[PDB]
Amino acid sequence: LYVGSDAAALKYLDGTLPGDYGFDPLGLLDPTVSNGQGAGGFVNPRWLQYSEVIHARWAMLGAAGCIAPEILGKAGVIPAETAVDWFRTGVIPPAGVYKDFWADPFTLFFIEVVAIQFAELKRLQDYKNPGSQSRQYFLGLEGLFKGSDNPAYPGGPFFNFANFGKTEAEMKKLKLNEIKNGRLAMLAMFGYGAQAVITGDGPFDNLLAHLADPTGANLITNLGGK
Amino acid sequence: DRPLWSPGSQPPAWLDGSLAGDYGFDPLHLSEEPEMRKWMVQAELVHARWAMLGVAGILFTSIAAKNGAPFPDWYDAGKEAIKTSPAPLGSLIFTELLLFGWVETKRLYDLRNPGSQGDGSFLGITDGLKGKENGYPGGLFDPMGMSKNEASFKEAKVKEIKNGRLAMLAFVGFIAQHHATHKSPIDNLVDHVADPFHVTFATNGVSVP
Amino acid sequence: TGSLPGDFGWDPLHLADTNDQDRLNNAMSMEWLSYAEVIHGRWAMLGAAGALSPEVLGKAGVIPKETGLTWFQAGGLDSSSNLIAVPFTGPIPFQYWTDQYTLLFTMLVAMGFAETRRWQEYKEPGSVQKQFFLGLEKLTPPSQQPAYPGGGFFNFAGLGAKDEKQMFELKVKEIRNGRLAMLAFLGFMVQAEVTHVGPFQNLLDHINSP
Amino acid sequence: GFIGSPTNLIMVASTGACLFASRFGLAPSVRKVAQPLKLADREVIQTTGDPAGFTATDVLAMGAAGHAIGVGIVLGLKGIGQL
Ligand code: CLA
Ligand SMILES: CC(/C=C/C=C(C)/C=C/[C@@]12O[C@]1(C)C[C@@H](O)CC2(C)C)=C\C=C\C=C(C)\C=C\C=C(C)\C=C\[C@@]12O[C@]1(C)C[C@@H](O)CC2(C)C
Ligand SMILES: CC1=C[C@@H](O)CC(C)(C)[C@@H]1/C=C/C(C)=C/C=C/C(C)=C/C=C/C=C(C)/C=C/C=C(C)/C=C\C1=C(C)C[C@@H](O)CC1(C)C
Ligand SMILES: CC1=C(/C=C/C(C)=C/C=C/C(C)=C/C=C/C=C(C)/C=C/C=C(C)/C=C/C2=C(C)CCCC2(C)C)C(C)(C)CCC1
Ligand SMILES: CC1=C(/C=C/C(C)=C\C=C/C(C)=C/C=C/C=C(C)/C=C/C=C(C)/C=C/C2=C(C)CCCC2(C)C)C(C)(C)CCC1
Repeated sequence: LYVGSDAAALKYLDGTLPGDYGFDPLGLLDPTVSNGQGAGGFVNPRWLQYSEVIHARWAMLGAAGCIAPEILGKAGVIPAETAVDWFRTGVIPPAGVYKDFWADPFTLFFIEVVAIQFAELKRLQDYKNPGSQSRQYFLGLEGLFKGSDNPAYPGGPFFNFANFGKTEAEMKKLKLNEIKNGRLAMLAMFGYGAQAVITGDGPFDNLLAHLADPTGANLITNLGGK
Repeated sequence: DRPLWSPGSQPPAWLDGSLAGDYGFDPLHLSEEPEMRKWMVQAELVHARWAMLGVAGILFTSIAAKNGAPFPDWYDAGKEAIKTSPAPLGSLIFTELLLFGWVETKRLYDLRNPGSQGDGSFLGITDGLKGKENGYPGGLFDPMGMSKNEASFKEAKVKEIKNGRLAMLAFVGFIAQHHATHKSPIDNLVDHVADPFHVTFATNGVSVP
Repeated sequence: TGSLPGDFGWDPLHLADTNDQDRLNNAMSMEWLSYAEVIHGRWAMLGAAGALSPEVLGKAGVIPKETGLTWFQAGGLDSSSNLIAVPFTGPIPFQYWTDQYTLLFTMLVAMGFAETRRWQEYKEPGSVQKQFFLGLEKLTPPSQQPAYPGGGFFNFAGLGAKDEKQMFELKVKEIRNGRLAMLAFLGFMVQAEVTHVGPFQNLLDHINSP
Repeated sequence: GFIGSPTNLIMVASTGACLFASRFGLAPSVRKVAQPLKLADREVIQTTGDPAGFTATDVLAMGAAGHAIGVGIVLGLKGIGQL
């Protein structure tokens, strides 16, 4: 089924994308948008799909990293001092900073920005020039950076070492499920930020509040309404 | 032809059943590369062997403590050990690391190149310290040879890998029991056999809040 | 179409008839939908039977009334950790032969075994019985249709050797009563949620006061 | 805001009246054009199961109009001392 597919949007997109539910009211996948040669603008279908899948993976990792500490700290899996809210770890020092860490948060930020700058710059250079990171010697792991025709799905001996989806149907199902779970986690992280701003508590605490009292703890009661 | 991890499952192409305990339970498609296959086989063998050594030690200490010997529980036994041992902390860890580096580097370089340790480099020993198989050495490590005949050698390989798998399942059971009930494993078994219908994993353990 | 049982054409939401009709994966093929519907219906049959048995058997006095309590209280469906409807969590007033989580672990092990056998038969029929299963592999014969395996274990009475017309009539009666079980269990659980009493109590209230 | 309050009742009534007007002639919508009367237009957006010309932008526009009419009525009645 097409989930709310706007008409006159199917005129330029067929079913090749993983999700592709036909939802494009404003219109950004049109090849008439940013047509020409060279770099062009940022609104092109290749970059749109790439940023969509990267946002999906990052939001999925973020939702996992927002649920796992609070959930495991509600039980005895994670101790109470390390079971802080996701925004009270130190990502926002007004919200809260975990002082009992092995390093200063800015030192961790510098290590993180160096590592993720290496990763994302290699990713960008492979996006501009496919297979380019497999040529220049990096550490001996150049064969792991072979990539593929689609920059969203590089594969190789490391990114897909389970080599799942030998057939095309399994590839299509896996891509559709990945983009679906990523969109679900994008909406999830949206709700997590909204609840963190409004309620000032973890998402599992808000879920437990809604479970205990549906009408007494909901969006209407969150902002003072009845 | 052989029993697998699931009835009707297809064994992997890189798992032909020539290894010990080759039930085909490889759903992450690891050990597809032959060098990776040797690495995974050696890693599983070493992890299993240390698991059953530790499990035998823990079970012996626990049954001796239940019998009446002045032995503590397997948890936090290192604290009373370092309180009683003349060797201080840090020093003996470094000595056992010095002893473990040597044999493990020999094992790693025999895994990379079989027969590399049979050149007489270590005290002129050539027949000993030679790997008969990839993860299975021979010579000095086996004092008496029940591995000379091939059928009982294969049977012993299968028995070794299965008992090792059971023992590392027993080790994760050990850590789960001592994080849930905080009692000795022999005491836990005694509690289970005393009242099986009531002394379960949830009534006494922390597994359920 | 009329080959599938209950092909009345009642599909207003159009959740069926997907383009990718692969039986393996995608969780949306018509054979998979029919299989899931019939096993959900059979589980609804069992749920309705188990939610009607203890109350009316305690009312009739066949079983003692101390154990003939309502289904949600005897099933662990209580507040517990404010989860409303989670089995094997709420405290049951009557002490049983073992702990709740004991047969919850037997739940996990045994039903995982049975469901993996069913999934392996669905993926590749005729291959599950090849492996040794302590002599229990021959108890479940393979079949072309995964929804209707047949054999000695699944058909003990042998009322499946007649012609295909009577078998199809039995199949459509079974799935029609399965949809009736769907409606009955939905009403069961929503009345138990909004009244916090057994279905027999509010059934007697409705009989006395229509 | 409060469930059962007069403001809630009359603004729910206003939103429902706007939706009913958009569904059947009356208020101009996506499929309704021209200044004096309302004439049929192109479907523009697929309605996704809704009969006639009732798409997502239709319900968005008329929900916005209903909320605006409701808040205007509420504040006008509060200004004159009524409900
Ligand atoms: C860490 C120990 C370890 C290692 C190195 C191996 C390695 C190997 N085993 Mg083995 N296996 C293990 C544990 C391990 N296994 C356990 C615990 C079981 C019982 C469930 C089995 C059962 C088993 C069978 C039945 C078969 C193998 C086979 C294989 C080979 C296939 C490659 C493979 O499994 O992926 C490599 C494996 C890993 C990299 C291990 C990943 C461990 C992750 C990181 C731990 C994550 C948490 C985990 C879930 C534990 C949490 C607690 C849990 C107990 C509940 C390879 C030689 C097959 C073979 O060809 O035999 C030689 C075969 O037929 N194994
Ligand atoms: C659980 C475990 C490994 C589990 C691995 C799993 C499930 C892997 C599964 C899979 O890969 C497969 C198979 C196939 C893939 O398709 C799927 C996945 C999922 C990828 C190892 C334990 C391994 C356990 C080991 C090695 C235990 C060693 C114990 C020692 C050394 C004891 C020493 C002691 O010090 C103590 C601790 C305390 C003192 O009181 C006593 C003494 C004796 C001093
Ligand atoms: C009304 C009301 C009222 C209110 O008050 C409340 C409520 C709750 C709502 C209610 C409702 C209810 C309902 C709905 C119910 C239903 C039921 C069912 C359906 C059942 C089935 C049921 C069913 C049934 C019996 C069936 C049966 C069948 C059979 C046996 C067959 C076959 C077989 C088998 C398989 C087994 C083997 O060994 C044998 C044989 C023979 C081979
Ligand atoms: C999930 C999770 C997480 C996360 C994680 C992450 C996010 C990670 C990342 C990571 C990363 C991101 C990493 C990276 C790394 C990198 C590196 C390590 C690099 C290196 C490099 C080099 C070494 C180079 C060199 C060279 C060459 C090659 C030549 C010459 C020159 C030069 C020097 C440049 C955490 C833990 C938090 C928690 C838990 C869970
Ligand atoms: C019949 C039907 C149905 C139903 C539906 C419904 C019930 C709907 C609703 C809807 C709605 C109910 C919507 C709404 C919307 C709303 C809106 C969109 C509004 C507003 C917004 C805003 C943003 C606002 C603003 C403002 C302010 C703040 C100030 C000034 C004034 C105003 C008010 C403008 C169903 C599907 C079941 C089935 C089929 C058919």
